[PDB]
Amino acid sequence: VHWLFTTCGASGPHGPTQAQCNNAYQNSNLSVEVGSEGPLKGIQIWKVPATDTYSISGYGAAGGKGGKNTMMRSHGVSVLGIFNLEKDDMLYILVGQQGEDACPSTNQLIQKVCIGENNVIEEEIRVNRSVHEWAGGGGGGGGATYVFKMKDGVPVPLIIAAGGGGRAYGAKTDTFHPERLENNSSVLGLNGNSGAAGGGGGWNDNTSLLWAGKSLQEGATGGHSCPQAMKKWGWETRGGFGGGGGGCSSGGGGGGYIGGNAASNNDPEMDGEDGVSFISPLGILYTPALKVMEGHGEVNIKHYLN
Repeated sequence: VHWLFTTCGASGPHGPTQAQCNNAYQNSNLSVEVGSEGPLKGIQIWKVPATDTYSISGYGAAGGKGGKNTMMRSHGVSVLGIFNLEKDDMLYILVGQQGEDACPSTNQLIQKVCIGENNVIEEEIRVNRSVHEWAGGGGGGGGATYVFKMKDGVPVPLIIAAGGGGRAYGAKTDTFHPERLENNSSVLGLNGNSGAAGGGGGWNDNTSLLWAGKSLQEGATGGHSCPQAMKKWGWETRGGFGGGGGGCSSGGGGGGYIGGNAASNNDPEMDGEDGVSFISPLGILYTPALKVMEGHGEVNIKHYLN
């Protein structure tokens, strides 16, 4: 007996509708309520059937790829906890969505960049030393996966499994930074830093920049693409639902409890950072967090024996 929560077929910066999850879950014994407006839009609400110890395995989404798809993407993080839950408790489950890949594109000039038939960016890096005009090509951050409850009206996080940062346009490494896992509620769950690309959204912040991933309590919408990339040629690479940041040349930050930082400038080699994961101090971590998801996130819940 288990319950498997998916994106219900949704992708991109916005989460699924009620009808998408109803369709996705028609063959299983899983019923959820999905809000249609406000900060809870796209978050799946599930009723705990019995008082028991449960395992809640959360899996964040991967970040997007950069200016070539011949690079590894930053995989989303797994966080596996056990929790005491009471019958009829309501769990709020946001399944993170993959950060958008920069390529391929519908635009003629951006596709030529994608297959290496347009060297404007390389030329700008050569003649000039930075990318100020031909911005774009970095991937969006992946959304984190959030599992939380309500306590006297205030949201309380249980599991947050971080999203991967987007790859920069010019990324050429297959290595990543270690997983950060927080478990102290006193540590503020803030957005990551935004620069040209968007920082990842955290758990609870105030987001003003269109390209920044929104924090969970703001509704966790993935960030828009960076303004210069839109202004120059419409290169739209967005973050995934769950707080992913938009991509510029640099990659967007992954969502999390604390969002991943994007580079302060538009460095075409600077990946977005992965977000920071979280486990409630009242849960128990079953095994170390690992980066494992190449696409969208997911949540698996079951009765926990032992």
